[PDB]
Amino acid sequence: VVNFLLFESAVGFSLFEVVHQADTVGLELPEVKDAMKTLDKFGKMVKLRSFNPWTSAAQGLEAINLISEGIMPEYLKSALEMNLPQTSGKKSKVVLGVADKKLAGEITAAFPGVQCEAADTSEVVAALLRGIRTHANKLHKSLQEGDIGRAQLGLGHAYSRAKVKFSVHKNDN
Amino acid sequence: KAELDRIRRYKQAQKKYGRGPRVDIKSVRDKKLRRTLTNLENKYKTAALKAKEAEILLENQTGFLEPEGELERTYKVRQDEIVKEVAVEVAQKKFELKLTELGPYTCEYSRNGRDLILAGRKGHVATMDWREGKLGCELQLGETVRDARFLHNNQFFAVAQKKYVYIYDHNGVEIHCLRKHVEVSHMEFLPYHFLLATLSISGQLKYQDTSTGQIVAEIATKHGTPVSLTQNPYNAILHIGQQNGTVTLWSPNSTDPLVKLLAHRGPVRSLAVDREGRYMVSTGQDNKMCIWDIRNFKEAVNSYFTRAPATSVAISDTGLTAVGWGTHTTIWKGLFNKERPVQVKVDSPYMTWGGQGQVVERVRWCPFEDILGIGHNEGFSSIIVPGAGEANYDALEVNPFETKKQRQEGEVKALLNKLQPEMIALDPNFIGNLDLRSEKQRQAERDLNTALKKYLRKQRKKNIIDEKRLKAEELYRQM
Amino acid sequence: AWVADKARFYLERAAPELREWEEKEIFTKDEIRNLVAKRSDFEHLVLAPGTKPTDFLNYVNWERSLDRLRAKRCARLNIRSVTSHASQARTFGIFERAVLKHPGSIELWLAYLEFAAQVKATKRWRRIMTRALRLHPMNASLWTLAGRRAAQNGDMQRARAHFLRGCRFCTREPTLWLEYARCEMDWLARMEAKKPALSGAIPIAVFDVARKQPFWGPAAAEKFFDVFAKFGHLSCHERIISHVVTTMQELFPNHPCTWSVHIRQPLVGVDTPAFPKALRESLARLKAALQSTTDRKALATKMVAWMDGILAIEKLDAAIRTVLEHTKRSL
Amino acid sequence: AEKDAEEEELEKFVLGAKETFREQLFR
Amino acid sequence: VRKLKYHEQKLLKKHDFINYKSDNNHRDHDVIRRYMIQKPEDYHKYNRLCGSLRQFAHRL
Amino acid sequence: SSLAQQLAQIAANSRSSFNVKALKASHSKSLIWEPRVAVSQTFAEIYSQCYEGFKELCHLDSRFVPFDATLFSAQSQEVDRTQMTAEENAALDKRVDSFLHLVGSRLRLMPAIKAVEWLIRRFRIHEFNTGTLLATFLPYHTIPAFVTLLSILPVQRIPIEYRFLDPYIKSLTPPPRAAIVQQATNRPDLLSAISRYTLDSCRAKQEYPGLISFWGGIMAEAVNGMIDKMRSGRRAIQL
Amino acid sequence: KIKALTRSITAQQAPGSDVQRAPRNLAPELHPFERAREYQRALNAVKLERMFAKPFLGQLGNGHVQGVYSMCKDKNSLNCIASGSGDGVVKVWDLTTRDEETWRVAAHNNIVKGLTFTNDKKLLSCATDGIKLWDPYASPSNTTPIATWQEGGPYTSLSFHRSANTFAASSGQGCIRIWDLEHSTAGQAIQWPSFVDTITDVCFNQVETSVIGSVATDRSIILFDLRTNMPVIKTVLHFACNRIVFNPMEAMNLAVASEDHNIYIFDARNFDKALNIQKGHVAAVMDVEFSPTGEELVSGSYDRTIRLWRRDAGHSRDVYHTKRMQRVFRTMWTMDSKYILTGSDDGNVRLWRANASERSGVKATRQRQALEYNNALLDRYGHLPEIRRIRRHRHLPKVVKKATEIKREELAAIKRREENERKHSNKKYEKRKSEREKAVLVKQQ
Repeated sequence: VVNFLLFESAVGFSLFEVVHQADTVGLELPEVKDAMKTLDKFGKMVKLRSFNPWTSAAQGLEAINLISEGIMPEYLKSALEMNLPQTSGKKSKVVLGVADKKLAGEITAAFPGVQCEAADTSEVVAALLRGIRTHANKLHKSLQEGDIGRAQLGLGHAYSRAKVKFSVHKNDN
Repeated sequence: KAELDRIRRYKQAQKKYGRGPRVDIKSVRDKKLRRTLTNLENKYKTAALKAKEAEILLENQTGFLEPEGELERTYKVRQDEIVKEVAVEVAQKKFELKLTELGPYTCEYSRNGRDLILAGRKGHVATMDWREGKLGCELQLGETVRDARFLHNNQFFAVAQKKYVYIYDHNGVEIHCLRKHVEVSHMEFLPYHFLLATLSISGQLKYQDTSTGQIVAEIATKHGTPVSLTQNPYNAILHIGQQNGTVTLWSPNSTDPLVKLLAHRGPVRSLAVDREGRYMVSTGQDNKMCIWDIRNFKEAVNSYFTRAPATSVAISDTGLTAVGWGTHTTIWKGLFNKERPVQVKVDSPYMTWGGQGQVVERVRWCPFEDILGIGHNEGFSSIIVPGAGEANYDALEVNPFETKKQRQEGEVKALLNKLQPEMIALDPNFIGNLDLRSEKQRQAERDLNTALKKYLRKQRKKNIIDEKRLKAEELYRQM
Repeated sequence: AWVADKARFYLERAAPELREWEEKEIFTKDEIRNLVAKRSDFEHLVLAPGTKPTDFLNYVNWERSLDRLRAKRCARLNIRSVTSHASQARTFGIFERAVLKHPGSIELWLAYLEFAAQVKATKRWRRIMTRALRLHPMNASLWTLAGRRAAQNGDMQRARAHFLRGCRFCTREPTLWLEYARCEMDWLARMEAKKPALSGAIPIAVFDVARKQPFWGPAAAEKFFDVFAKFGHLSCHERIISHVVTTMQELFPNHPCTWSVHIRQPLVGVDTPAFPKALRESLARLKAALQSTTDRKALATKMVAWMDGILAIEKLDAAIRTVLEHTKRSL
Repeated sequence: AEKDAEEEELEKFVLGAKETFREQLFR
Repeated sequence: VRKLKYHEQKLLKKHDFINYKSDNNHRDHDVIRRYMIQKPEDYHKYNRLCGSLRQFAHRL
Repeated sequence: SSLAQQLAQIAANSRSSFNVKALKASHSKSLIWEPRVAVSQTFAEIYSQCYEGFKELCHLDSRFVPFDATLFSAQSQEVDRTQMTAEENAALDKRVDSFLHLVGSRLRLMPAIKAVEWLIRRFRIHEFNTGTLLATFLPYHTIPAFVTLLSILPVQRIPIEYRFLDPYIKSLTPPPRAAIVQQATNRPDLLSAISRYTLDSCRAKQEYPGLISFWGGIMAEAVNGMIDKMRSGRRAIQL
Repeated sequence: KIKALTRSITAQQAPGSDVQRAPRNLAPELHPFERAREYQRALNAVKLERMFAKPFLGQLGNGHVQGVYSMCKDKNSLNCIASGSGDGVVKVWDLTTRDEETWRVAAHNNIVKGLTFTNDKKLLSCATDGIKLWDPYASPSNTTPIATWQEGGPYTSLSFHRSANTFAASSGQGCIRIWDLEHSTAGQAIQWPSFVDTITDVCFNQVETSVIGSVATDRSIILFDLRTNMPVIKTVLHFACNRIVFNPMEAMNLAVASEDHNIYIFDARNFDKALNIQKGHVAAVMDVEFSPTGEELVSGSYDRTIRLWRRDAGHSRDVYHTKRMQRVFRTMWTMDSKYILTGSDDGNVRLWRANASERSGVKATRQRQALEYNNALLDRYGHLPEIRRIRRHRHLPKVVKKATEIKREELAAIKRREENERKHSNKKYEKRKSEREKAVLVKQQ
């Protein structure tokens, strides 16, 4: 049973709040797969709760080079402090759904009241984040300034160049 | 008090939308049945109340005309005065088609009033969209034409030729001819069942299912050629009107007539019946017309007189009626009010169309506009009359502006909810009532000096001795 | 598009209020037909596929003006039985499906907050403010609206909650930091006028944490001083101003903003014999600043802007006024 | 008159002004 | 009428507006159209004559 | 097909639309907006844009202030011309003819074209006042606004005198002065209609030098061609 | 004062919008044949649900080798199933990936009679060997158990507590014995004082904790209070009961699946009469399980049938069968209360659905409104003859049909013999004892 879920993309990270959660026994069923296909039957499942864009491409570069290595960033901790109900897990918990297992462990260690479900382990949150990645252009378009294609393009170039150190020994042009 | 309006609102909604008296919750002896029936009575009460409260969102207004002065009267109002005083989108609809050389014409609208078909006697059958002014079809057919009729849509129509009926597509390409229906003089299409009911000149009435294509029940009306035929829109029973002067009520589930309302001394010339199924006005060859309550089967008022044997009569979506006699039609307003328990006679007609030498063959109401189409020997003439026409239609049942997608979806839903022809009776809401004989037999198999002389008179004739008769003989000996 | 079947519910919900208005003598039947047609056109425009926040705001404005018109007419016809609660409920419904459809429009979020604050709905206002802050966390205007209304209510702990999460998020621009220092010193002035707090160390702590932010410029610290210099009638105001000046002097030694705060420091709570005394002190600082080695065009533009601010006040002497003009003209 | 000008402005905005449109036509 | 869906066709198995079973596979229409008969009455007159001829052969 | 002829005359004389596609086409006919946008436009959007245009026109010239009360009214958002009687329709025709005589001088300007677009899209002047609208756009027969008006005009609604414009409606090009002058020498009705329009304007003192030069040039060339036609050499025929 | 009704097409579409406006008038003059059109829609709804009644969904993995004689869900999780076969191998399945098993072990020698999940993550299994405990979810897979128990006679079934780490094992010595994990070794043996026959099934009441029901081959049901460790009440029925179960929403109601081909719904406070008697089977009932909503029942029988029941019905809502399904031993819901699972004697665990014609997933509003409208319409007009015969027609296999015809003949013959003995004996002057009262032979404490 999922309550909220994180979703990080190149323009920023947004957390959705699930209402009418997905059936977990009939996940391999054709009617439920068609529901995950169609936006008119998956937007009933997800409702956009919060959005945090980057301030700059330097912050987006730091975001990938923290998230891919596993460690969560301070502004992700900030937005989770802002959006999640402040609890400690003694009598009531909040189930968050995240894509990566190391990020799950760190969010659970930073917030003791938030139980995280990784998409690498749990098939329900895997199918649910898969549907959000499918329809991610239309779920954000009311506050998607511009597009996502050039943002992903420039951010993949910046991430690859920071990993490779390309400009310091490419000079022949 | 202030709650008097509340009690009046509930009485009015229980009258209109209640569809029944009420369930008596005090006589229920079971406890769970009592609380579930109290729950059901609360839900049905708020159902009728919310329907009455949501009758405010109706958009349009019913048209009318009322005389101002004490000398001015409503039947002296000219069509030029109506056209001058009325709006232009409805003053456009008052036209006149001048078709002279091809017989007296016969008008029939589609049941949304989009397209009308008019058929001459000598063959000229045309199908037009009379507001947009385009004709969908026009064809000549040669031989005579008894009656033309639209089917469920304006796609198919059906024409009664000199021998058979023929049904045609939208372009006029003849789909097929029906050979079982020979010499058809009258036709009527049940809209909710998909039956097409044809009276021949021989007096045989055949119901053909239009959707599947098999004739359901050939009834032979045993007496005479029929003079007229109409169709109750509430029961889907057929009021045919004979030549000895009775109208008979027919249904495909019986070879005898359901009732026979005795009527005018001569043959009845025309019939009409309300869309709520309340009242029927008939015009006879003896110059009288008279109206009947149908739910009680008695005559409502005295016979009005028409000054000629009325060729047609057609009553509107509201209370108006057009009775078309000789060469000019007259429209009456208040013949049968629904609210009054005892009806009163109307002194003067509502309005009269002129007699200028064109003999009226058939009058029809356009089903949702406030006009009236008269088909006469000079062609078709549409006049505008303000009081008529249902102002507020329901877009789910029948729509005057139905698009192509809405027409396709509505035709498929009407095909899926076509009613079987055995669901036709005098009261159309009987489905689910008790079989009292079967219930008495079920309860039996669960719980398990003036007549006893005619008993022996009937049982001395068999001549089976049958020990109950031996006991009856000993009883008669003791008496 | 099932929009007809979708708007049928909202029209059938608005029907019994129209029945009450028709059974009273408040709206006549033709006017109620006009209300039915206008609400029907508005609902079939609102629930359409391609819609807009201006369309939702036009419907909100029409329903709210209908409530105001019926209030005027009810007071004129002297009825007290008719209530505005159904109209407020349906206006909240319009706004809730508005913020469902277009959550990324701050004009519609602020119109929702203005409506909920105007018809006395404080708890509902706080919930709407939380949802708006979750959707637009980088919006300094929403954060200051939340913090200032919680301070205006007086829940200073909730105002600090909103403001510290806001300064955690909005670190590109100085705006929310300046507004937080303004709100904390306004709380300090409220604590003084009610007569820790005796030290007033919180704007110094705000400055010390703001020293390492991505907006930390000398112009930003001058904006901090221009916020602090208002409402000087306090206790530790000289402590705060002196700490700002020694911070700017130890960090940006020869900037024209630091020379400007060296000019305009000793005029904290002056309005009056202490006014021209501190003016002569500040003008000595200003003349030393003008002759000193600093970007004189930048410092002169700062001083002619501050001197327009000086010339905006009456009740001064003409010799001082004309020597301000004489020192202005050669810059 | 017994109506405020603000009330007549709200009546012209909310309820419509069809009667005064016909009055402005027939002059 | 639109093309019927799966469940709509299964409920209207015996339905078509165009060809009934009384239309006899539109043999009348096909023969009239092929041989340019300008009267369907002339088709059915020829057909009832051929039917009387075939019952004479049957009684022979 | 005498019945098809009678029904064709009825359908041409009819004025209000009676099916949904006809309403959508008649609402789609506009001057400014393309048809794909002009189908989906309510009468509040059109009134907002065209009332900005009329505000500019009423700030230019002083004498548009009665039309501010009668034609461009917030109540005149809602009035359907086909639902009023014959005398209401005739008084509306008089008001429209007065506005068109008034607006003919400034018709090259986009405020005046927005005002004419309001009249066209609300009161359907291109269908109900085709004579006065076509005559007031005739002195501007070299402009793209005249090309657009010629595009949105119904064919059978044009008067008989202006039926030279049919090839210029079939191929959307502005008609030349040679075509207008040649039809003026051939038909007396077109010359009488142009002269009646400009004299009915000049009696109301709403003249402008473009209209005066237009009428003077076309009546001069039309009387020239008319004399060259009337010359016959036979005495009684030339008399 | 002339005025006629003018309809613009603005009443159908406002210009500038694609919304087809649909004005509605609810007056009954416009809508004829209300009851007849609704009857036709109800008949269409019955024929539609008989067409789209397609209940078989799948089969978990390759199955077992010999038949599935025990299986148990995880009542905390939603996709954790386990099943122990007849050759003594148990498998733990994950319902999200039904392609292969998650964890299997050659557990015992004999058949696996009982099986359960603990509340932490571990699972327990009975046999005639003795019960064992495994950790099926560990980062190395371990085949070896981490606890075993042999003393206490031959065990037959398990049942775990709802909250704590307590569980009760029904043995064959006439006792149940109760362990608490992590601080008990031999457990506490609760028994009826002089009891010999084996206790077949055991079931903790999940609603009311510390109330344990059990059936025994004395054709009897027995209760147990765990708070004061003693038996409570014992009633002898007429035939042997195969399995007891409790209602997960009503704490006091229980159901016994019994060799009388029958399900008896009892009240635990008053064992005088059965609250309900579900009678639809042909061979003996092997397993019964309440839905987690507490309003429906599954019964797997000893012939080849699964029967789905409402709680107040008394007759079958659905019957499921298959030529490949050999016998049925254990049927249980998933915690969705939408799908049921069937452990057969063919070695197969099959996944069926309850509400056989109702598809899952997210529905659009005009889709689920059509389905809810059809269900309400069948609730009203479901008793009319055409609608009744089409909604009751279901294809049964030839053996089950022939044997239920034989059972109807034998029951009618027995009723005729009893009625003739009543009409010609001295029992005529007595009140007819109701059948729910005849369901219980004796009750004792």
